[PDB]
Amino acid sequence: ENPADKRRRLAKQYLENLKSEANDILTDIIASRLKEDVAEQQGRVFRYFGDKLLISEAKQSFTRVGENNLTCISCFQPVLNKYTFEESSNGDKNKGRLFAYTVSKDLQLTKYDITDFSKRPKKLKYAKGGAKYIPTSKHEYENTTEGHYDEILTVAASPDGKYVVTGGRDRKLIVWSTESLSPVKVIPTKDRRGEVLSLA
Amino acid sequence: SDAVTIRTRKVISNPLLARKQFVVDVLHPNRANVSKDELREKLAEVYKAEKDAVSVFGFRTQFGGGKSVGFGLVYNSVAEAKKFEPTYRLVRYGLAEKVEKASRQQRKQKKNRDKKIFGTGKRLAKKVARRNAD
Amino acid sequence: ARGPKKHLKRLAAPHHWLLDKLSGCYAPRPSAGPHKLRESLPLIVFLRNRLKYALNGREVKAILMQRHVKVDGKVRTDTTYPAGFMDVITLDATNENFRLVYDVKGRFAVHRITDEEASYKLGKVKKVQLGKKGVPYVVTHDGRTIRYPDPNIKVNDTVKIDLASGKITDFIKFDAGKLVYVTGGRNLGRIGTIVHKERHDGGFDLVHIKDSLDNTFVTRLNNVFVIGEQGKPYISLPKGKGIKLS
Amino acid sequence: PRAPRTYSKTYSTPKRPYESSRLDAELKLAGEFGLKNKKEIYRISFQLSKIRRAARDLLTRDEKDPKRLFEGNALIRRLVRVGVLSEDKKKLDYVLALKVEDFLERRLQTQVYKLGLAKSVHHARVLITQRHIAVGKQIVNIPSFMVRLDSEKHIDFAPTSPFGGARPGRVARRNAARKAEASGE
Amino acid sequence: QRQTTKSSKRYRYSSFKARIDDLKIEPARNLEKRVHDYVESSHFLASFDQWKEINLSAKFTEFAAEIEHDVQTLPQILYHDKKIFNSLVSFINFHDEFSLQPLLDLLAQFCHDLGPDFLKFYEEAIKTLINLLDAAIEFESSNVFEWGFNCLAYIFKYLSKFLVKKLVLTCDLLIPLLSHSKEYLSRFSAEALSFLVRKCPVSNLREFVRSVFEKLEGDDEQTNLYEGLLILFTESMTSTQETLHSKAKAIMSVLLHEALTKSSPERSVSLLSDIWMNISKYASIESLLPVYEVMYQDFNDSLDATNIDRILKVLTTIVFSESGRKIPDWNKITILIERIMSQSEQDKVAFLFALFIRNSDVKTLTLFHQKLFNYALTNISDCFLEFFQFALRLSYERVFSFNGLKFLQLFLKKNWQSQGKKIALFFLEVDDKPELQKVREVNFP
RNA sequence: GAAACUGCGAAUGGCUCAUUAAAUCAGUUAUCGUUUAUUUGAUAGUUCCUUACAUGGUAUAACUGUGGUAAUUCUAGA
Repeated sequence: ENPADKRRRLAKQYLENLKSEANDILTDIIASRLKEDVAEQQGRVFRYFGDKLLISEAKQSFTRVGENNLTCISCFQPVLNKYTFEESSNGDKNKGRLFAYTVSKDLQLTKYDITDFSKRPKKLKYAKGGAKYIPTSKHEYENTTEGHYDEILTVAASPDGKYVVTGGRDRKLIVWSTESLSPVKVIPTKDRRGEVLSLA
Repeated sequence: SDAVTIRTRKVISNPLLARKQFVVDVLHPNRANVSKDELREKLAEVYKAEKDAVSVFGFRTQFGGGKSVGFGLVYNSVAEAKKFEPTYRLVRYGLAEKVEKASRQQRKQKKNRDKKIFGTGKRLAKKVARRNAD
Repeated sequence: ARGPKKHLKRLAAPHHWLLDKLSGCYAPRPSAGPHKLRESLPLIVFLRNRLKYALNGREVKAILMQRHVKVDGKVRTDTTYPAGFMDVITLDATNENFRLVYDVKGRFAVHRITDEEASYKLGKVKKVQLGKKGVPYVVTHDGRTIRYPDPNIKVNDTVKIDLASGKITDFIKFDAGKLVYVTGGRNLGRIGTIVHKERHDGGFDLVHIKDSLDNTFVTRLNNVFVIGEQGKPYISLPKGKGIKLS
Repeated sequence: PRAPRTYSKTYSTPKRPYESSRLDAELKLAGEFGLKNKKEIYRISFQLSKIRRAARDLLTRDEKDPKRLFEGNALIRRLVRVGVLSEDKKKLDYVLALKVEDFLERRLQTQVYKLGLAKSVHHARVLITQRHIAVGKQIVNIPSFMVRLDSEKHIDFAPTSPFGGARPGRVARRNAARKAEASGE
Repeated sequence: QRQTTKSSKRYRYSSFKARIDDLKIEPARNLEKRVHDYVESSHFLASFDQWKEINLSAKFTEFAAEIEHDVQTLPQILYHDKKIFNSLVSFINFHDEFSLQPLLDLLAQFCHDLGPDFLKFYEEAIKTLINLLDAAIEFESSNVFEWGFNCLAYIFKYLSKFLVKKLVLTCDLLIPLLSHSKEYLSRFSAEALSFLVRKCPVSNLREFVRSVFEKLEGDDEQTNLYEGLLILFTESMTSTQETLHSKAKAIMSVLLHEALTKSSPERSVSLLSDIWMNISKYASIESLLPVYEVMYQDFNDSLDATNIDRILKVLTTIVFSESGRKIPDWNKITILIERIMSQSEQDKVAFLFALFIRNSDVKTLTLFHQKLFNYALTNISDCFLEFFQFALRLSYERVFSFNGLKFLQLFLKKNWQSQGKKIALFFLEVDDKPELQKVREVNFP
């Protein structure tokens, strides 16, 4: 009933899982795992799978798309917090559903599900621009038409799994929701030559 | 469009006066001149001290605008604040009270008059009172 | 004037204090004390202009009356106390000891110092004498009178002094080949081994010093201060170890 | 009982102030670079006179004298950072051969007109002092700013201005309010 | 005369004893922006980062090196439980003030995180704390006392339910600090354990009261333990600013029963009396009335045993405490007096009767003064003259407006041959005063 | 915590250049030819020696009261 005791309960379940995974690995270690899950925070390279990889049998799969000229891809991957212990994703109907967001010169943004590592990326949803989002002034700071009207060029998905933000040659930068692809906010770059090239 | 962004540099933990002294860089684009009250609330939220502990002063907006650089102090308690702060800054932040005194000329003139009176005065007052009573 | 001065103008102050010439008219006249006027650092200059632990003289008063500052083992509360050369200034809440010692550029220099090195202090035996009741004493360069010294201690010889008992731990003679710090004059801060004491009678004995890049210069015996033997300074020197360059 | 701040005279009248060749010289310079003053031309000529006198004395001193090496290398690198002396002319002889046209070309209003944010030199002057033009992040409104090379690449319109950024000026938005009210009636 | 009218200057001297006498314990009476309760990535880690910024001392720097490599998160704490605690205890035993502040704060917050698993380190944690406090006596520092007892208050508050369940072992631990021979150690330790006593429910409270009365009879020779128990219970009852509360009336009922048992020591009954004295001096009658109801109730429950003198002790304390300004109804007190008299069917009776004559209300004395003097004349027969001299010394004009002379005459007629020397001594006393002329006027057998 | 006694300071600071032509002053020396509040460091058991040291004695201020005088930071008697 107390938040400190709730944190202790989640940490105790986490430690049960650690001891069980140490036993299944056995079929020191837990201290090293805890030091790792902290050692993400320090700025030194630690993830050392540089030779465990089997590239010679890495299974490849091309998927042809409909639109022309994909411009960028950014894939959202839910992780687990170490401070609190719920998850990275927002909803409960997601539960770690690997998502991908692709933007293409055809002014199309598309979210795929990529949760399964054997099947193909399944196109969940999409949103397309067009010429009806052309600003009526064209000479002002206001550029806040709810769509994209020319050459989207970069995408990036937020780590909290709520937003994905796209930017292109139209000198806007739009943040869309991740479910309905609805544009929740649009920020002009407020510059005549301020085209957005790359997000991170 | 607008979001005031506070950053601090040169954070010196000074444990002699029980405080942390730094230099506050405020970025306020499309805005002007964020209040010391707002800065003290936000610095209290950042540094987990109380608004009565936090103190700031000496802010200076740059040419063109959009940035004002200043100075700040965060004591380790409101008790250390009331102990080491100057009285004018406690008056600013509402902790102490602005005391009421007469002007410099009035105080110095009362000093000179009382300097010319010797003793307590009351025996002289009785003497001159009966003197004018004759 | 009809008596002793109590004020010091800003431009009248010693140059090595690095006092900037606009923040007022007066500079902290250092009170009478162990060290001379033109080679002393007041605690207000040290705490405010150097360590930046204070912003005002009222904050220097707050620190000193809180009794944090100790200068050679003892608490000082006068804000213009003349903390001089080869001094130990301990701040307890900050856990720092400072040996005050000159830099190469001619200015004073904060030297962070650990406890085992702060526990003692050098001192240039400068006047050895025979006092009342027939006891001998030495007068070092900071007024410290130490009765009953070793019989071999002479003028111009360094004595390592234990602070917490005020006693003489040991001493370092004045011969050619010792490590010599220079304290006054043009070359102050240039640590070099002493080559030859050119000795005149009634004049001033000059001293030929040669330092690690085998450069040679001349100073006076008043400015020479012996530290230790060849390559073995008893104290820890500041960065650069006292070498003037190009 | 303060210490005296130091001041210094920045220009100096020449020897013969009335001379037809020099009058037409200053007319050419003022009309070509958009200046306003013999005061401005004497400012630049005084700086150049000081520079060339220092360079001449360092010439007369001995080669590989440390005074000459130190002060000459410092003078050369300061001029190179200003941009007046090019990279491949890093010598005291070219420092002797510099001129006022080079310095007035490194001024800021000439750089704004050359980069093409303005139609004329006078238009550039007006833009700078109307506070439209920033060098990097800093709004500059001094038409005698003497840019360096990196700054010369960094000159642009300022984010406060109606030209490279935010809301239109009072003339434009007052006209717009007038037309809105006139369409309302 | 402590410093009452403050001066105009800003820095007083404040000697060490003055600072202790000003000092109190309850941080819940205190309040601020608590950093550890404010930011919640981990309590220990939040406090650790704040103290790493604030404190620059050698001892805490070394501790910071070690445990900063260890802890950065909650499972790291939950796994390396023992290493952290042994390092903390190592430096607290190193006993250095400049580092003694943050390690005490971290001990509190470390328990707060490690809650119900702390109960194996808890014992030797308390041991190192009380060793620290006795060392603080050796180096006087009000700072160290305030920190250490705030750490004890925090540990009690964080492990409330378990120590409440196991209350007798906690006071068995704190008795070396509760009965310590220094007024401020007994005061502060009593305040902390008093907070736990206020938190405890009725059954474990009854057990604890029985145990502590047995321990007081064990420490019959000790008086400072008695004083510590007194200040402990009186703060548990008085804890608010002017109003004792429902936990205080429950505490009073429990103490009343377990002191009016036939096994409780009469020294413990005196302790109950002093508790009631402090409470009557502190609180106001509106907040006091239900406690009065509880006391009268328990009197009427257990008035009939071999505890009649014990009841008389508590009742003398009640009627003396301040005055009628705290007493609701001398009529109910009168009913209790007649009950005790009829049950008795000595010296304390004389003391009670004199205190009633002096302090009670005249509107009730108008109808009780007959039965009062008749009870005195019957029961305390040889003692009646001592009672009468005490009454005349306390308040003569009350009995003189009442019938002192007539009852004295009736006593002389009933009995004169047993204590005629006492009669002579009484009259020998009452000659000199010029305020007993009616006693000079009274008649003889 | 007023007043007054006591201690310290009021000899520094601020202004002006009237006087002074080996005088002041600048650089250089000396005190083995002297005084020095303060600051800083050291420093003084003297045990006895023919007939209170758990601690001698006087006053005076401020104050109470009686007054003088045109008047002053005047002061008298008790």
